[PDB]
Amino acid sequence: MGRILREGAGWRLGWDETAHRYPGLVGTTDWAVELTAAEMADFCRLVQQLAETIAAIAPELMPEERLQIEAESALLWLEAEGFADAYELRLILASDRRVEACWPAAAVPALVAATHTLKGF
Amino acid sequence: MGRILREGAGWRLGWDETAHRYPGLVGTTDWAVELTAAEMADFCRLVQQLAETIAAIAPELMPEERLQIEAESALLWLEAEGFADAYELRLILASDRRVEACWPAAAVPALVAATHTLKGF
Repeated sequence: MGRILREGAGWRLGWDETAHRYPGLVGTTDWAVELTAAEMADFCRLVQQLAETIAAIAPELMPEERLQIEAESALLWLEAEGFADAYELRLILASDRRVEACWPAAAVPALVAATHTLKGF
Repeated sequence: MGRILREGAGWRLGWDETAHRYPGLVGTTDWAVELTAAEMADFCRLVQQLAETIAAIAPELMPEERLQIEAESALLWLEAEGFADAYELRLILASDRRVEACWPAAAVPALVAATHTLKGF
């Protein structure tokens, strides 16, 4: 898997095999942050894990509580917050230059789908 | 100047003297990125430079062209785009983990004012 930039309404996911240290990229339309291979692997794994936990929640016309689920590794921390049919995703990187990121509910499903298009790792 | 976090509607600016490598912070309400001292010094200087160029433009009820001005150093690149009374600010860091950032026009004046409250450098 060579050099792909994916993008949509409010999100970006990129990968460059040739990059010596920072081959990954995640972002909204307006912000973006570079990631190491280890972090991009973790980003996908944990984003997909959270999405799947949430999708496994039985549906409800109007749930009483907002959901707040988190998954983390040594390299990053992720949090879903909102409702099963509309939740935000927050990211905080642990290493080197730290960055805090956030995707509105509107953008999340396309981003999650985008992470499956990195079929290596 | 010790440990200050400033924040307002759509922006954050922070400084921690005690931090060994990344004492600076700039962000919107939802995204944030850490900066080295050299980069925070550059961020302020260049943001204030752009703001002042723009404020020195004679006013017009409805200008024919959108403005696009940039200032850069070895460490970062900044760009104002829009109109003198309402312009966006974009940032791209050059070193280490690179980050692309952007502040909507609404947030810019308070952020610019915030950079003057780092009266050392």
